[PDB]
Amino acid sequence: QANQKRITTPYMTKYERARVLGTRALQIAMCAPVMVELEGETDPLLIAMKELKARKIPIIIRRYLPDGSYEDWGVDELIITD
Amino acid sequence: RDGKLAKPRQLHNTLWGMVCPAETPEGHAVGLVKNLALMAYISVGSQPSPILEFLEEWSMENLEEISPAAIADATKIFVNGCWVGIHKDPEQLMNTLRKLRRQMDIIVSEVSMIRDIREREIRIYTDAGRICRPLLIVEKQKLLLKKRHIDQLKEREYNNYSWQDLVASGVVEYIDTLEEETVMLAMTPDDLQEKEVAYCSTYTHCEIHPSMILGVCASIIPFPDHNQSPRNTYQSAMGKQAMG
Amino acid sequence: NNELEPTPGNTLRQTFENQVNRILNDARDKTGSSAQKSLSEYNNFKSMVVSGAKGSKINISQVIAVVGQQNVEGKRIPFGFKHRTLPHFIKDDYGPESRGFVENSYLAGLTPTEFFFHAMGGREGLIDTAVKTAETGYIQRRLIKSMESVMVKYDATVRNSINQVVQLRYGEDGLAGESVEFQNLATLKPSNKAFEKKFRFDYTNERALRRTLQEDLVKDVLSNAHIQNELEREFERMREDREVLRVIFPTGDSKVVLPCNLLRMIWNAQKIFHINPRLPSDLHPIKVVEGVKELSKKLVIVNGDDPLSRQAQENATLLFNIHLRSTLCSRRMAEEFRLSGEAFDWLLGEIESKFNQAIAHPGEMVGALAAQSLGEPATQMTLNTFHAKNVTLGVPRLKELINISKKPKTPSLTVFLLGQSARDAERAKDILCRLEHTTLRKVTANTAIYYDPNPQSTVVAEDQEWVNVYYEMPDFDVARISPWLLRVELDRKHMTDRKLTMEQIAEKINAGFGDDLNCIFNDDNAEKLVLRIRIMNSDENKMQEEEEVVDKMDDDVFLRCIESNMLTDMTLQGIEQISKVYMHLPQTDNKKKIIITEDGEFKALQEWILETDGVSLMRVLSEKDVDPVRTTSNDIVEIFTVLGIEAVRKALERELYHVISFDGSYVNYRHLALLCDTMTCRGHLMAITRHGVNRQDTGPLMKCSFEETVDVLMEA
Amino acid sequence: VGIRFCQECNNMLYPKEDKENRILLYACRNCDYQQEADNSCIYVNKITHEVDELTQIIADVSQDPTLPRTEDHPCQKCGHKEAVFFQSHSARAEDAMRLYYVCTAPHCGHRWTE
Amino acid sequence: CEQLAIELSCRGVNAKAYHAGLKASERTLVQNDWMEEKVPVIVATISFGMGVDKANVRFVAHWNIAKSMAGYYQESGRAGRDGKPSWCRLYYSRNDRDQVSFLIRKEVAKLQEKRGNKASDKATIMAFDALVTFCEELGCRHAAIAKYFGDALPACAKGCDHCQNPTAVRRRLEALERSSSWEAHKREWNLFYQKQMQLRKGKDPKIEEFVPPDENCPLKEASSRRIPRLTVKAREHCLRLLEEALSSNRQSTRTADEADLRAKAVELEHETFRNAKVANLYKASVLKKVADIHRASKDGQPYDM
Amino acid sequence: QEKMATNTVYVFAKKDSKYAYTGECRSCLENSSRPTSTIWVSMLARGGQGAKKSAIGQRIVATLPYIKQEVPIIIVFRALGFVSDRDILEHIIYDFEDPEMMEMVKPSLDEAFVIQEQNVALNFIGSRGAKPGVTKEKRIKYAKEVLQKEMLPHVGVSDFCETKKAYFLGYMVHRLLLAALGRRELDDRDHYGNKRLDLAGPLLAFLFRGMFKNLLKEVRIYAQKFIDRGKDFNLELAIKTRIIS
Amino acid sequence: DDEEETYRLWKIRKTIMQLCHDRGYLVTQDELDQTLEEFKAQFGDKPSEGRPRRTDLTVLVAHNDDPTDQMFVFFPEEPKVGIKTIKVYCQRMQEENITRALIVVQQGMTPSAKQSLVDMAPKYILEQFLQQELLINITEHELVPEHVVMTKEEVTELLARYKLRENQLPRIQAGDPVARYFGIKRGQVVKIIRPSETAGRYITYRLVQ
Amino acid sequence: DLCKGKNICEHGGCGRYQPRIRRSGLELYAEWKHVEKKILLSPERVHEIFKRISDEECFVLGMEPR
DNA sequence: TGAAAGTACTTGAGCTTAGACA
RNA sequence: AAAGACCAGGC
DNA sequence: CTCAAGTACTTACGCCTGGTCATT
Ligand SMILES: [Zn+2]
Ligand SMILES: [Zn+2]
Ligand SMILES: [Zn+2]
Repeated sequence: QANQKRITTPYMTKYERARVLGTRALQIAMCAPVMVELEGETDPLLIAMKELKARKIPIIIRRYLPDGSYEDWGVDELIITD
Repeated sequence: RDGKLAKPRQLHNTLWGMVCPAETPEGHAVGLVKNLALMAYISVGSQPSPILEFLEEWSMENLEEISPAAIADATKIFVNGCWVGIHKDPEQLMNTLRKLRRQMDIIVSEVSMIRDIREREIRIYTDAGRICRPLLIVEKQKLLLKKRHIDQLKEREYNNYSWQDLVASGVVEYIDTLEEETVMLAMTPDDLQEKEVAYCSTYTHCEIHPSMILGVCASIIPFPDHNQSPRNTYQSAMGKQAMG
Repeated sequence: NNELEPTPGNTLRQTFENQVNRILNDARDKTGSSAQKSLSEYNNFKSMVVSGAKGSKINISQVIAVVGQQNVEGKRIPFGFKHRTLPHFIKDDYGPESRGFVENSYLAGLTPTEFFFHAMGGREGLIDTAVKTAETGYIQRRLIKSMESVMVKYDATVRNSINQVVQLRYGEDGLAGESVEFQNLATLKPSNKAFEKKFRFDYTNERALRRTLQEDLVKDVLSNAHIQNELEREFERMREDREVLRVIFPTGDSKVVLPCNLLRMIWNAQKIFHINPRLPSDLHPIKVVEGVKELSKKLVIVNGDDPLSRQAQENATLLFNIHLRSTLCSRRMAEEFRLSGEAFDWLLGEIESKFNQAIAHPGEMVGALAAQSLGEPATQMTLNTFHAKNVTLGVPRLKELINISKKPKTPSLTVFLLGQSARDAERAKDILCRLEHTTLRKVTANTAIYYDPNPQSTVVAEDQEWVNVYYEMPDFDVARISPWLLRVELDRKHMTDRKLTMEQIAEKINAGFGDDLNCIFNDDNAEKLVLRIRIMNSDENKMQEEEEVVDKMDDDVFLRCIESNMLTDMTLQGIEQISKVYMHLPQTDNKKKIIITEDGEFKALQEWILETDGVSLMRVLSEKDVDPVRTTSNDIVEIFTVLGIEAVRKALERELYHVISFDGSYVNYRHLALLCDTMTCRGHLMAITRHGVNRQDTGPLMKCSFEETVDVLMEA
Repeated sequence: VGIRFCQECNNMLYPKEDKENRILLYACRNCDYQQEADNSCIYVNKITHEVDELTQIIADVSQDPTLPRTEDHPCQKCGHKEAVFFQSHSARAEDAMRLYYVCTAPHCGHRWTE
Repeated sequence: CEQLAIELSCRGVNAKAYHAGLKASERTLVQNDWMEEKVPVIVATISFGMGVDKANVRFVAHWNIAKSMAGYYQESGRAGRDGKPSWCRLYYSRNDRDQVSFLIRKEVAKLQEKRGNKASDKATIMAFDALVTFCEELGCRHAAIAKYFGDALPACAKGCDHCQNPTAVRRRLEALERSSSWEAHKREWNLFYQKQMQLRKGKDPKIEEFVPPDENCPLKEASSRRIPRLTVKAREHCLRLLEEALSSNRQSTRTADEADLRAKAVELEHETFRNAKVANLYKASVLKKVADIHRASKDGQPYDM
Repeated sequence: QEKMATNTVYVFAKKDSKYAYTGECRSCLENSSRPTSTIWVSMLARGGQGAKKSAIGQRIVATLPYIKQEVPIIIVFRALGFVSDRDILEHIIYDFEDPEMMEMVKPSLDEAFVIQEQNVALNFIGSRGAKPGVTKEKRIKYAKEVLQKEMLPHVGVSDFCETKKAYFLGYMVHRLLLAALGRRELDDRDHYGNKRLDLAGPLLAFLFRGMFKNLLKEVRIYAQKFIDRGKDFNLELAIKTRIIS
Repeated sequence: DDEEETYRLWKIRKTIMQLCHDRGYLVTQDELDQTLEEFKAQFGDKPSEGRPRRTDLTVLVAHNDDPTDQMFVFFPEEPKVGIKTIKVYCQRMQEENITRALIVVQQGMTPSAKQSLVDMAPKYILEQFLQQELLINITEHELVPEHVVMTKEEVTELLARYKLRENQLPRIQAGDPVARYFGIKRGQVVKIIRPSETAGRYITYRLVQ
Repeated sequence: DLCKGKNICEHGGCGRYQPRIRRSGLELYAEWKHVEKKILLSPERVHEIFKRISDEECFVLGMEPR
């Protein structure tokens, strides 16, 4: 669907957060560039967690509606519950 | 074991003294695998030839000679399930049968005699597989175990006097489950035989010791009557797993 | 000596056992209380019990005072032998020692008979434990296999794999079951006077305002009529909410489950901001009203500006909005909570944040969660539940509900009474007799077939006094009548227990058999109740018999067949399929009548209700003086055939709640609702078995994974 | 109430109506035997089944050592102090916990209910 | 008709039907084309008493028994209009006659209800009973036919089951008796009971003869039929009993006189008749009131209304 | 190994079964041969089929081994040589002064009205066997052999034991009627007096009986194979110890 | 007795008027709440051989939206309805131009009667109601929630809102007692309003098929 | 359910009748009433019967021809 | 030695009825 | 050393 | 052309440890 008329909770679900963090950490562990500045951090999990806290993860979530349509939500657009 | 029927698995009243109440496996085999009590003995089997000959020699009536009008008052006689005839004086017949079993003249102690008074049937079983345990015989309110028997049993070494001679003296008696039906037992003589506020006076047998109801594994439990029955069962199961 | 009068609905043995068990239970309870009252504060059993770490009060009772009565299959120890428990006891000994009551405690040690009875009780417990196995595992597997694909989609609608709508919102409110807690409405079940005293915000006093509200705000509240009008509008809206609650919650149950604890959060706001209740507050009540109105808009379960969306949102948040307006009332804020402006703003922000956190996350697999949350208590439910009016409970009842059993083991039906029948016991007995199926054999002392060639001969001597008068009026005396007589004796106790009279019996006989039967009976003055029945033949020729022996069915054996039909199929009173009806005054609030008095309070009325063994709902509801609204039955299929499918949804919900909450355990309403909906949503009653899970139009791979495998794939 | 057997082939008799004399007859169906009926009743069915258990109680029951016995209730015939008592000892006995007493001592065999 | 036609066609025998809510147009064919061998076999109930009695009628079978000997012979006469030996067969069963009679009864009933008692009322019954006996009797079929017509009894040979085997047909008749002696059960019991008691009713049910009250009936609503089989004689006898009870109470209570007792008894009898529905219940209530009056007299107080 | 005691009469009642009360007796002959042949004697619930039981306790029905379906008890009694009803009743009812027992036996006597000869009763039983005999005498012989040998073998097997068989069958019916009247409680299946234990002795005996029978069968097979030549025979090569061992 | 039959007739008539009112047909208030005494006085007490012969108990009502369609209720006097009764009833329907009618059957119907009922779908629709089924108003039961029949416009709005196809909705069988109460045919949608202990009010839509 | 009650085949030609098919273990018996009876319905005969079913008829039968 | 509950198949009953008005 | 059967046992 | 009255037919059961055994 378009950027307007999006119907979905703006809060990011726990499942979306979990999969986004896992995928990002896998990417960072594959030497993907890191958006946020790290300070002596070698474990991709916590680096991805701090990216998520910094709204810098370069992933948009493809939310499939039951009718077959979909909505695109950037990670920064979604507000983290935690 | 997969069957969800719970009735066969339950502990029946008939298991007293013959099968251990506590010792049983836990799982799909609960209540279906039973361990034997300390005093329980399985009937080995015997030919009912002498019993039939004695009964014929003891009057009674063979089935071909009954008048069907005279069978209602008489009491039917069963030997190993076979209907061999009727008898008109159950008292003396049962008394003589018990006396013979006590003296082991014609009927071995393994054979059992049952008198169903209300239904007028007398059943004698000599077949194998019957479960039975020894019990002391009580005449009036006194045991037949006297001081001389115990004195001789203390002397059991180099006396050639053993349990078999005690059985042959008519003091102890082997009673199966369906003969236990017609018997009246007491816990201990020094408690239930002496006169008190009248509860019963027709005690015909007395238990050797009530702790004989337990099996092998359950007999190792110290103070098992102070325990919850599930804990006694758990210990009876775990005792087989104890190392030594 | 037969002085024991049997209680109604119970036999002599049943009431004797009930009285003995009552005495033994009273003794055990008294001994346990006596033992516990003697425990010193240093006693470690008492320490464990009061701490709740392990053990119970009955554990201490069995340790010290009395082990208690031992039961097998819910009854005292049975007579395994010929009317005796053990060979050591006399026959027909029903005393506490013979039937299993254990006088000794574990510390004292059990007697050998008591030891064996305790062994039997422990064997029963062990059998139950080893059975708490395959069948409850089967319940778990069947439930989830029915629910494994049910999911909350991204529009928050709960749908299965086919995208069919199971629930529009999860749990009917769209909230996750983790963050919700128990709360009290505080607007349900106060008196009208107390409701106004607590929620009106009376500004006329002008002195209490100066004490609760700041001096500056008092003049603003008093002077401005807009403030007063808006506050009165708020109170009117709260009264409407109170009426809505009283419609929603009969029985006056104020304990409700809601996302955020408003009272605890108000208290947190008090502590955080150092709120002093002794001082007047600076919080303007109109600011409270506006804050509540604005906050209610940001709590969104249904997203949309459509009127349908507006109504769906209002319904989804209705209960929580009512509670929010109740707790955040202006008078409550000014009187109890004393919150300040910053505290109130923080409270609104916290409410919004907590409610937003409580919203169910799309993608949550609520089907499997509900199935596992419903089957988990089944591993704690009594398999062989025993606990008259016997009702199947626990795992067997759960199997009956889940499998949609055509024939329940204990199908019952509760009856409520409208008029004076509810209050007066005589009319209650009248309704009970009109509902309980009574055949002739239930009221006949004995039946005899006599041969009476002449009716005035009267081979029975006692009848000659009264048969002659019926046999003297024109005709009906001799000729064209069967010489074979069917004489029936009626039991007076049964005759008057049902308030039945001979004329109604004769009317039923005439209706069943027509005028071709001659029915003669005594009067109520006679000490013994008799009824004479003959056969009437109109054949006046009676020559050569015309060889009627082809199927003549001679009058003797014909009368025998007629007597059998009378005794088995006369259905004198009540309706068939109703074996017996129990009548009692319920002391439990759920079965009592609750009304709203003139003061608006909830009063629970004590009225007679009827419970039946066997069920026929359509005719029971049609009977007079039977409440057509509140009369329900526990069996589910008949409600489907009678009251529809939504009634089945509600009734199945209630039955599942009863079978789960009977032990005292609690399960969130969302899982019960999800299961009941997934069963009653295709339009018919979908049982949770291979017959109904595979009847859905799902994928063959879905069906093959569950109990059918090869056959489903073969068909596909 | 009871049945009567044939006198010729020793079979079972059945009730038969006499059309001429209007008298109840029992005629065997396997032969031509016929006998007059005295009781004039055919079928008796006691639904309450209140048959006195004293007839079904056997005197030798007093020999039972497992049965309780009391000194309080004497016999009515011989006045013997000793008596053995027991309950209905039967199923389908409606609701009855009453006691049945049998007098001990030989040749008495008396049964009474209180 | 449809069931036998379908079963016979499935069994091979080219069957068909005459009536079935169809129409002359929708059967003219079935019928005509039956003469010209286009349709070999056609079934009907009573719709074949006409329609060109042809020549080559090979057989006439009765799946169910006819309505009478006259009816059976008039069906069977639609055959044998040649030298063709046409063995006409009748299928019989106890269940069938049972049904036929039950409806012949229902017909006779309705007829009498909307008419009076005629010779035909019993004529139909005894004709059907003659048919039953003929299918149940033992002997030559031609002899029974002649006996029913009163003609000379023919000692026929090779013309009926009786003359073929002197013990096989007897064995079949004996086995008929041995075939059956004496929520699904309710209808079975009702049918068995009504069928058995129809045997008790027998022939010529009739017997209504409701005699009107003669001249001076002291009965309110005397000419009433609300209670069946409550002829006026029974009613004024019950009133006689009521007046006797009232006179006994008058003697035992010493009230005014019996002149008002006449109207009092008429009122009591009318009230009892109104409260009652059937003769037996009416008598029960009448003597119940009499017993109540006697009890009141025994106690001593006057029997107030 | 646990098992029901053989040769004992038991009465049980199933809830939903066609039989209201079922009496059975698992009978074995002195342990000598055959495992067990069980005979059932039962009463049929409550209901008829248009010409039968419509009253107090109904017809008693016997279930013989190797008979395809039920057979009425009185017919079985007549097949034992007791044609007159009074003899059958005397074997069944021991005291004629009891009318309740007599009325309970009443419906069963009605069914056996038609059959009044021992030979026709045997034909009735013979026609209900595993395979109906082609001729009447074969059926009669088969039914007589079944009753004599394979029905209640513990009572007797040889010839004139038919009177003892009749007495024991009457006892079974009497126990069934006593249970129906409630004068005796139904036997409980868990009563250990009704249970026998097969120890090493009986178990190995059951094994060895069949194994030695198979050894004899193999000896016979080897003999018949080796005697068709007619030369001679030697046993030592005809016995395989491998089968038993 | 006869008084019991009079009570049955009064209860059945009252339930029929409530049913007609719930279907949108014009029913006067006094017709809804008719006392037993008022009914007995109006229709003449005893039905057995009395004034109310179960004919003249017929109810003629018209819809609130338009009076043309009307609606008409039948009380056959026959214990079972055959072809002739339904045919004469249909003849009356055609003469009176009415299209919708009910049948209140005593015990049951012949299967030719049911075949004739299902014969004419478009011309005249006839719904068979048992005598026992109408002795109570199932909609007044506490278990039965409030059912509302939605028009095609409301169904279209509902489907467009949730982007739902018809087959994706929960279903309710046409043989459901509540569905029969409102005389609903296959394809319609019912709006169910029931209270809840978590939300307070919940609305469910069930497709009729 | 609808097609089981039609014992005759009209529409189209082939006005001959239809036998009942019974299964005894793995054997199918084309039980003719009266037209040879109890002919062993060989799987070859059933294959020949099914091979001539048109695609439209089998699609109507519920099984997609492709 | 007991022992379980729902569902997919077959089969086999079982029913008043004929004329002359559109 | 694969695949079965049986037995015993733990939670 | 039913439908209630029967007969076959099908179900299942949490994980883990080990031992033996006959056949392949
Ligand atoms: Zn005779
Ligand atoms: Zn005495
Ligand atoms: Zn064809």
